[PDB]
Amino acid sequence: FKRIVQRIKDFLR
Repeated sequence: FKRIVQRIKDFLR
């Protein structure tokens, strides 16, 4: 969940 969530933060930021 931390790995997939990492990509999201990279998407917005």
